[PDB]
Amino acid sequence: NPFQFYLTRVSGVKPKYNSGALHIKDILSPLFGTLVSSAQFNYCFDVDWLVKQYPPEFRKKPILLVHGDKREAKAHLHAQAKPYENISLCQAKLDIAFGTHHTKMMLLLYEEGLRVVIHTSNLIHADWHQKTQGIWLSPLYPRIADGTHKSGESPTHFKADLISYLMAYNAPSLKEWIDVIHKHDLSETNVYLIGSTPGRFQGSQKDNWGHFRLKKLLKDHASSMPNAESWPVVGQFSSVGSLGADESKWLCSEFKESMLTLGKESSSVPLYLIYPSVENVRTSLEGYPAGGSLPYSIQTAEKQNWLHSYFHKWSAETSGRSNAMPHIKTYMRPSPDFSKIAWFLVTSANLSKAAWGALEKNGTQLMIRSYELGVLFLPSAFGLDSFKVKQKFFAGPMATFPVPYDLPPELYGSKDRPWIWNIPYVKAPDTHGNMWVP
Ligand SMILES: Nc1ccc(C(=O)O)c(C(=O)O)c1
Repeated sequence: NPFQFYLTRVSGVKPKYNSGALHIKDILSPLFGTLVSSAQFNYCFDVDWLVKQYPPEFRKKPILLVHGDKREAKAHLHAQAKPYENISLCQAKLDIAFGTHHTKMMLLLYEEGLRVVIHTSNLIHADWHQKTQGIWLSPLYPRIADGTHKSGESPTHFKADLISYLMAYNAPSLKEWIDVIHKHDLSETNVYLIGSTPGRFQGSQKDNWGHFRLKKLLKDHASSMPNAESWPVVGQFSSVGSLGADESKWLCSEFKESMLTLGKESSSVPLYLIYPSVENVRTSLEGYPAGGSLPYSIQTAEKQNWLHSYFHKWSAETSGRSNAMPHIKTYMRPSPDFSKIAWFLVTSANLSKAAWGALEKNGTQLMIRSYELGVLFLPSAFGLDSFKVKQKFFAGPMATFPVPYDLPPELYGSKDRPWIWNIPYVKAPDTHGNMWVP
């Protein structure tokens, strides 16, 4: 496979469903490279646990934690890291209210080169235990010889784009990592970076981030096909923001409009949203506690009941993960019979304006509250017109893309409800014998 898209290991499924999966200990193993330094971008950290995931011989190498915590949360994280003299911290500025540092990324500097890992898991035991999470593994990027002048750039512009994402933090510890990236050859990269950073973007900068970044890449690097209006959009996520009083406010007016872009020229496109039902969570490996990582509040949900008619159950027989609740986020463009896809995105971004951006100032400014990061797989970047959908995620041409859940998505039944994490469920017990009482 050329895609280097992986799922995390899930405890309790049969070995055939973990054979091609990766645990964090696999990613950090010496087999992946001889570690010199690393940066861990994330939201939530268990520092004691995190250091134990590095190989013993690498546990004193410098580690930078990139986070968004403030005030007492920030103090708690520093207290976690204080016992480890090799750990430094970078507080990402969040100068727009209600923003989050969501991005999940590892920068791994080795004696042999550099690796970038863009993934969906928090750095805590539970996120790697029994959840469906996604990982993109970069190639081992070699160092450019001292005195040699080459760009090290890929046809997808990944090197400049990753540097641009890091520059937006305006942080000295990340300028060090920018200088590291400058010194390496990233030309083999076949994915496009799609990032979000906090700000208000107008003019040229509008296309740099969020859903306008996606739109720009689809305009420039995908082509429209006949009957494109019949190719659905699929979005799949672990959290939902306030989207407005009806679908015209944001979901179908700018979000869907960006996602249905194909090619340069100028809607009844079906929109499928995949988000665990209450029954999905109850019967999951974790049981109701899985819902602690699906943070859709009743205050948000009761303002947008129109949204739930778009919702489809989580189902992942293809990867043996129907009972491993999703914390991965993915977006893609399948054909009308779901046998091909025009593109696939794995990202930190949930279904929210904070993550993707919302237009302001009479449509001239894109406002983003949060840091997000994902990678886009486009057929053109692999010399293809479309991707065939892989029939079984872990089965055996290699030009078929490993979609990790079942197609077509299945609409909620009349008795199903979206998982809402801060109301009780006491009708039926979960797989551990328990109810849910927030
Ligand atoms: N405050 C958060 C809300 C939602 C999520 C999610 O991704 O589901 C996260 C996260 O895991 O980073 C953090």
